[PDB]
Amino acid sequence: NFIHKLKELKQKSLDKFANLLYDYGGYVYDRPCTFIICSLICCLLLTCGFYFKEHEKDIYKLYSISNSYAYETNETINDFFYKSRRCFILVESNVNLLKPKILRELQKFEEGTKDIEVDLSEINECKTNSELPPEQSHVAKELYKTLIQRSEENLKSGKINGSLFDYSDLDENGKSNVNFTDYKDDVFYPYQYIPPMLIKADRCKLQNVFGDKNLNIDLREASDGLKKQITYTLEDICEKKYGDCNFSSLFLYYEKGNGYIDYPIKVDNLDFYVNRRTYKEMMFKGILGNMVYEKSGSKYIIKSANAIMTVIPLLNSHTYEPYALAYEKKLIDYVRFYNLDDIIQDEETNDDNDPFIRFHVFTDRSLEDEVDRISKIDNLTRLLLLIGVLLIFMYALFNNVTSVLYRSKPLCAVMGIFCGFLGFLSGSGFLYFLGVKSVPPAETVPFLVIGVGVDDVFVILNSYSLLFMVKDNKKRIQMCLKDSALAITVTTLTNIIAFLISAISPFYSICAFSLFTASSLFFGYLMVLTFLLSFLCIEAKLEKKKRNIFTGTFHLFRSISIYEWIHNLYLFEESYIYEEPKGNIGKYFRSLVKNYYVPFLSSRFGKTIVYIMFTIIIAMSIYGCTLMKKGIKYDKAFPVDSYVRRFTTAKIKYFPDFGDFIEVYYFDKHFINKYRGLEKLYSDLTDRQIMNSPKINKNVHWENTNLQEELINMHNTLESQEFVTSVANGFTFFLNKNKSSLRKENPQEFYEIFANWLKKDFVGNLFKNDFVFLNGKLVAWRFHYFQKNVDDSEISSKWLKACKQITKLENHNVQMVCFHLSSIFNETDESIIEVTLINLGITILTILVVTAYIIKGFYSCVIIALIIFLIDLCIFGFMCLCGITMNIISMVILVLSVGFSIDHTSHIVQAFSHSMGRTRDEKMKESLHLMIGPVLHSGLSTWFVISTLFFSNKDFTVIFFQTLSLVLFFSITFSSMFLPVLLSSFGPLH
Ligand SMILES: CC(C)CCC[C@@H](C)[C@H]1CC[C@H]2[C@@H]3CC=C4C[C@@H](O)CC[C@]4(C)[C@H]3CC[C@]12C
Ligand SMILES: CCN(CC)S(=O)(=O)c1ccc(-c2csc(Nc3ccc(C)c(C)c3)n2)cc1
Ligand SMILES: *[C@@H]1O[C@H](CO)[C@@H](O)[C@H](O)[C@H]1NC(C)=O
Ligand SMILES: *[C@@H]1O[C@H](CO)[C@@H](O)[C@H](O)[C@H]1NC(C)=O
Repeated sequence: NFIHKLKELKQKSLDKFANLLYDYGGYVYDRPCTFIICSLICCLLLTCGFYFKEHEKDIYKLYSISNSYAYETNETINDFFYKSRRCFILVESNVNLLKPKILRELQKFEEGTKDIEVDLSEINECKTNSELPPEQSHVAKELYKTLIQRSEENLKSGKINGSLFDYSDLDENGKSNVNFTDYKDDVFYPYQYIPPMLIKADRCKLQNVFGDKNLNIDLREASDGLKKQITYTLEDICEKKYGDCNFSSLFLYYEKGNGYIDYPIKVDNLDFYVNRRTYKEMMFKGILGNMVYEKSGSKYIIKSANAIMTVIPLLNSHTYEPYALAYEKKLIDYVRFYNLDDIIQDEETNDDNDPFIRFHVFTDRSLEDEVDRISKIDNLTRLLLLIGVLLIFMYALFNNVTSVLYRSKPLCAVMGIFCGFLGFLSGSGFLYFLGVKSVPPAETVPFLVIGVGVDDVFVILNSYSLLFMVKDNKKRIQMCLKDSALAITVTTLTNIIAFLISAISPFYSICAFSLFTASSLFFGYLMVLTFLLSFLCIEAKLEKKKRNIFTGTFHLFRSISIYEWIHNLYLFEESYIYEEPKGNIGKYFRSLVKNYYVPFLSSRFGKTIVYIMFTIIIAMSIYGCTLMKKGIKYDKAFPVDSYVRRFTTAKIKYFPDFGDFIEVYYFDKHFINKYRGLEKLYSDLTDRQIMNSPKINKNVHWENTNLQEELINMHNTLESQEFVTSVANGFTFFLNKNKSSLRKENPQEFYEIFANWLKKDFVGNLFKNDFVFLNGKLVAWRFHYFQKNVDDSEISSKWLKACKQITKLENHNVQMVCFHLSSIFNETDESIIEVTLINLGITILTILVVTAYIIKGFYSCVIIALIIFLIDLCIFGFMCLCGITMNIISMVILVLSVGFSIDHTSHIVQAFSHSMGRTRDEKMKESLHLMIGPVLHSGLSTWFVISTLFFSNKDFTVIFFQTLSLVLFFSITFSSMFLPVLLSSFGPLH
């Protein structure tokens, strides 16, 4: 019942679709020019949507997951801690930079950095046309006023008395829409600390940012010239150290006459030196690079150093967000354009090359700026696209031009390339009309689309090449379209399905890439059906009139089943319609396949050769699967010549120890929840469930001696790690300095002693900015440590996880969050495996269902599934073997590999099934002779368009090219060599 009825319905539907396409081709043949002009007009109207093109530049949006826990941690850190923007300025040289002349020049360079002036007209965030002051909640404003008043009063008083605070454990709700009464009695230590989330002042008023300048200007209500008159310098937005700017540079040694530039520098400690005159700290390890010293006379005498680093701290608050964002920009223009080669020319080098001195810069603005620059498509990508288009045009012309000119189809190939390009343009325009923003990966959308947009073309030509016997050109075109309609529709539908399923991934970059590719493929399919088919009709009319393109242009200026046919041909071979005419489209290639390749495959020697070769390939794939690596470094997304990558390379070169600045934070859950109230498919929610335990980070007694000893042991363990070079933990210093005083374990005593140590001690004065006390209880704190830089992301993620394990203190319900910039990318690399393993399964199931709906028989579907699984296994094994890691690009291409390879596999299998040969060998011969041309062409075209990406300056594009080339190579080999042999051996017969 079910088997009969479902198969009957399927066959009836397929036959009706074929007849509909037959009649559609018949209708198109009468109106080719009308279809051409209408399709072109529609494509241009859709392309007009490029005027609404937008780029997505947020790194979190592009690369992070939707519910990334790193995003939540960054939000918490910014809401409750005072971070400072850090501008790094590095200077490299094959010449030692410690000579007095170069030192004087670099001092002038630093003074120039200090002397940069920015006018208020450059503050793009105050343009008199924005709603920049959103409404802050009323209770928050009242609390901010009360807290600033209390901070002023406490700072004036300068007394620490924890006798009035309540030290009892908080309730589950935090007790001993939010009411101001609960918040109005909060006392914060240090007294100048107020939660940065509460500092929401009018950013466009100069009084809120520059009190000293005494100007009362509303930038949203000020003219452009009036704002341009007023200027500010570095000193107005720079973090202060004893009043002066808190510069971290070599020239702190010479400050206030402590040392002299001409004389050699002598320092009593190469790790932490305090300038006696200025009382300012300085770490020579972080400043100087390839440092060479003497260590004589109980001190260290530094002779040479081939690198110098300077760190400029800028205030990082809401009100100071734009101004710094302005100054940093100018700072970059001051560094990337600075030249001091004149002095360098004379001095002796290290590498014996021409002497050199290069300045590098890195800011928090730099990554966003580089992403913005990358978002626009560069000239190199356009040149590569042009070269790929030229290659595919040459290949198509070479295949479709033969000895006889009027039987050739060059115009069809050219218009097929044009159909691919127009489909890409129309799809991109439609999605821009829908509002989807263009991610940088979309730069690779054109190539791929063209690489697919030609495939259907070849298939149609194949059918039109096989129907030379039909004298009626209109009926010939109708039958050609009838034969090729199911194949073309299934191919495009499968590609669209694969890309749409890929678009489900949480990362917006992949979602946009897949959406653009799917829309472009759909519109390219429509263009193939109309624009290309009309040109096919025109060239068929010219062929019937026996005039080629040139003669036709001159005159215009003057003015039966194919399987049955191949079976009959092979039966006649056992001894007008059987023999192709001279100069046919695919005569020579089919002759080569039938005369040489088919006898090789049918021979026993060919079969055993193929079996041995593919056994070796599968074994190599398994061994590669054994060598599996995961993760890609983020900077690979940028070109090597970008100043960010150059700065990173240099830093790694001259400063191996100071690789990553990992920051470890502890937040009290009750405090965080109390102060947050003022603001008002994929289950890989990693690093979130652990931190949400009901009994963690709540009312932790820091006065406990056991907990302090555990903290000391944790610090020692963190120092013991090989990948950790230095640790800056103020809590450890406090505990080491004071042990007898803390024996009482009294919470009030602990609070008072910690406050006094922070307020009075020199090291405490340094660490004052890393601790938050509310109502006499330490509610949040932090420390930092440096991690060796490594080129492998997987080992870096392992180090971060080891650090998270070390910071865990389950005995006292304490776990500290470890954070870094690379944490987001590590989270993405950890989630990509699960995301891909889900998407691949969903894609495979859907594609198998779709192909089983169209493939005749059930055993053929099993063969197709086995071939698809083997192709995927080989692709993954060789991508692991070739050093490609399991990253976003490789995983997405692995997902799409099913949709790409199913086309060739289905072509060969359906050609085998529909044939009427008696033995398996005859059916294999017919299947090859019919559909080995299109299968080879549809892969060679895609690879020819893609190959130009091998020279792309962006490593992500290179990985894309490599993985796609592996996919295409394995699909072609398993569809043209392994599949025919497998069908000859065990293929179905009835
Ligand atoms: C002389 C002995 C007894 C004490 C000196 C200890 C040294 C190694 C410690 C104490 C103070 C520490 C600094 C305190 C604060 C900061 C700011 C932070 O953004 C980076 C780390 C940095 C710069 C720390 C580096 C290490 C440091 C300099
Ligand atoms: C550092 C901040 N970034 C995180 C890496 S990012 O802004 O999100 C970012 C991400 C990627 C690129 C990029 C350039 S070329 C490129 N080819 C590419 C081609 C095809 C596919 C499927 C993919 C994924 C990529 N992709 C550029 C920037
Ligand atoms: C703290 O305040 C209480 C309440 O007035 C007072 O009794 C105590 O002496 C104060 N402690 C100090 C050190 O001033
Ligand atoms: C504000 O008032 C009550 C009484 O003090 C307080 O307990 C509660 O937090 C608030 N009431 C609400 C939210 O209904």
